[PDB]
Amino acid sequence: DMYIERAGDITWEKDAEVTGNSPRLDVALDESGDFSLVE
Amino acid sequence: GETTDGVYRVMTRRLLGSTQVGVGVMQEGVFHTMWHVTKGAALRSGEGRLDPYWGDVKQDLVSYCGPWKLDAAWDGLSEVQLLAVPPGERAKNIQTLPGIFKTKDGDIGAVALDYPAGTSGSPILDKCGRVIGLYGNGVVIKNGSYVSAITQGKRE
Ligand SMILES: O=C(Nc1ccc2c(c1)CNC2)c1cc(Br)cc2[nH]ccc12
Repeated sequence: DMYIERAGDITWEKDAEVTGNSPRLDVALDESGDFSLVE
Repeated sequence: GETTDGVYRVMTRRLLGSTQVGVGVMQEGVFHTMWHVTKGAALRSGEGRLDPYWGDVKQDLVSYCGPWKLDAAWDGLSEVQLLAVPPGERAKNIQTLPGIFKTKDGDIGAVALDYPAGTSGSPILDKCGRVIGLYGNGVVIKNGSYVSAITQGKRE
């Protein structure tokens, strides 16, 4: 049986850690909601 | 149980100890998460029960107690923050510039941040603190790391 626990407020944080790149990927989405890469 | 707006962990006592299967957003008395987190099962909040209201396996979204309320969208230009809630770890905001998933039905924002699968359902925010989508449905690239779509539902 699944249960929920509060973890925080939803707010923008000034000066948060900035990481990650911005890739442009060609993808396909199937009936089961699964993405796959089209290359 | 607790119905205060905010981010929540989705836990299960079915496996060894207490396991985090995902995350969700409580907004306007409705709990929003990804379909693959709960598979549409009922949830408990304290002594109260949350029943599914709407869901779709292809969008990979589900709402409890009422219809999907989140409708903010990534503007296509600005940075965003993933409010990551990883298993056993404190909620932390991570800022990033989204990439793009190009599909036959249009483009969608994507966040290139890799976290354990039990982080699925963590909200992605704009600079006003509005939830523009949830993190946790995407693809595995050459490196073995994850790139998630910014998945948003429709507010009827
Ligand atoms: O598997 C993941 N997500 C998922 C699972 C099941 C389904 C869907 C998406 C949509 N259709 C059913 C996942 C999520 C995250 Br945050 C990091 C990940 N690293 C590797 C997989 C992964």
